[PDB]
Amino acid sequence: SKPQPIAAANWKCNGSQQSLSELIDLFNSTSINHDVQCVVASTFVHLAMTKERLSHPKFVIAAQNAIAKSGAFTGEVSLPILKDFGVNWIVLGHSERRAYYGETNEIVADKVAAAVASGFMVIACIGETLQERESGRTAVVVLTQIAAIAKKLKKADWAKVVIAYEPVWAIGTGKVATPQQAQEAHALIRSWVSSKIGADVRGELRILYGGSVNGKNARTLYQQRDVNGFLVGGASLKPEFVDIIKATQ
Amino acid sequence: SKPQPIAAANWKCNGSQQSLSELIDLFNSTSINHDVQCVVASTFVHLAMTKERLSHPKFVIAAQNAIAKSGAFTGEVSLPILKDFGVNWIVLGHSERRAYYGETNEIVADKVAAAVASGFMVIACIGETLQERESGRTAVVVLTQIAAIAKKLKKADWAKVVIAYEPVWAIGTGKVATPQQAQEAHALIRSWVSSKIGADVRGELRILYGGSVNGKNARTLYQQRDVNGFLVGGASLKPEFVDIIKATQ
Repeated sequence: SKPQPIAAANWKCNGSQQSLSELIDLFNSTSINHDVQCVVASTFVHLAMTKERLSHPKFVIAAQNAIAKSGAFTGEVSLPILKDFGVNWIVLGHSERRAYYGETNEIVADKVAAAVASGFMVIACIGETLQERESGRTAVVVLTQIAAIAKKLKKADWAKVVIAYEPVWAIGTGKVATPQQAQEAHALIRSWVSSKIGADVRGELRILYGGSVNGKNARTLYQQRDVNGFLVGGASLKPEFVDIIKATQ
Repeated sequence: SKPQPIAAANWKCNGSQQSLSELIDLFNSTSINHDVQCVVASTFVHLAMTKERLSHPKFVIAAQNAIAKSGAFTGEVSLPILKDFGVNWIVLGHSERRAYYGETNEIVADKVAAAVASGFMVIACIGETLQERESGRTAVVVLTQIAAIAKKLKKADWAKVVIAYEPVWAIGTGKVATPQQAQEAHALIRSWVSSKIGADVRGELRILYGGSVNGKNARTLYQQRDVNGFLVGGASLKPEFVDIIKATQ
């Protein structure tokens, strides 16, 4: 029925050597019996630790970002670096970066294209803000976003890409997002891929939900056709992240 | 006289485990016999490796940037996350940050204020573009920048500040900045500290030169009354860096 689920933990701009250890021991000791890809996206600074600490065979490490070329860009970290370092997963185009870091669709397509081409598994993020949503621009918005990334990939390139649909509109505006709402957004994406690339890609594609996921609503979300996992913010710094993996079958 | 110099290595967004290892080794084995403070600004990802390896008593680790607080900033690293990790030195306001990352005078200033609170040791960056110099906007430009830093500072805080003047008008414009030219700009900044904060601070202040330096030209520059060391780009990856330290005369 569904492709391999992913359980993605987005640690953001948080952490501490002591706290992150604790969790790592917890994750490690978790028992997972089903086919699931677990991913821990940590700050660049903590990659080393998580890298040589995560014992769990169901878990890989991710970078929350990068640039495509090494060079003169003080403060930044590129793919070549990451690649040498031993990280083959990366999250790009997250709403937080889109919002405060200059990240345009044109910029996200380039990062993505760069990453894939250099070998990386990518969790390319997309989603519409409350503004776009209320003004009836959800379909124009997501299709544009996913169109832009597509414009750079070849059909074969899809094997390296995952999509995380973020309900920006419902991310800290005081709104809720129902599973029927998630589903529609996912369904859009699925559709477009199916229609513009091939049903063969579409059926293999993973579309993650990047909204507000906790231990309770994890399953009700997963229970929906086009929800192939999650990209978790808050509950990923917490033990309930384990519940989140369990909820993916 | 002059205060304690700083020979600082901004590796920017570059390196592999190998090369960094070798470089560091050379650094580890270099007998620096004078009073200088050597600094190593590596990428976030290499902070770990550098931390573990840099044995030299005269060397200190530094990060190329950060944001003030922790939280929802996908892809970003915060003053707390660095502190925890052991990093107490920071380069803030770098030219390439100002140009391609929308870090304004206010941003830079804020970060600066932040890091100083957190008990960091900051090397804050200022400089005019070629456009600006060309139109004789040097003084307005360089002073506006330093002024923005000062507004947020307490007289005491100055003890943690290190000023780095980057002749951006010289960087990759087919321009050569002469010791004479450097000194004028360093002398200007000193003028402003001395006026504004007090002669005592001015006299203690360490104003670095962040233009294109190397084994040859380093000598001459440091000779200038108001240049208290260097913020090196390219050669900070090479064995010339050694030479540059020793140009600290």
